[PDB]
Amino acid sequence: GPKPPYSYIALITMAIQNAPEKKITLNGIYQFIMDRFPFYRENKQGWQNSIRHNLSLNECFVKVPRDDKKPGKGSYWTLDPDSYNMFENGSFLRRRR
DNA sequence: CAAAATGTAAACAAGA
DNA sequence: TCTTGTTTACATTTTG
Ligand SMILES: [Mg+2]
Repeated sequence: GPKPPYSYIALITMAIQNAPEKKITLNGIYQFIMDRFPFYRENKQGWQNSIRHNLSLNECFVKVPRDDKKPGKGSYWTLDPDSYNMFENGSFLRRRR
């Protein structure tokens, strides 16, 4: 199908906010996106590289260490408290300020 | 308009 | 070899 209107910053924010403890692994972001929007089930090589790119580049996505090496691999990704509500509505179509 | 934000691709590295 | 994470580069879009 066609690509949804949501940006990569918006997609990552959805996954973090959806997590019960508001922290999510990189693979959990993949599964959240693909489960929510079937378009990203195809051609995983491209948009996942963009996902990683946005996690490191943007200050809003801060990586924090993990408890033990049991749940998956890598570290948890969380939202910088300043940019938690960086989107206006909760429809995630554009940022505020 | 200029600058910032964003999308996309890719070189690169540490580690299991 | 694969996964994760960082970084530079460039074109297009959005914002101020
Ligand atoms: Mg970051």
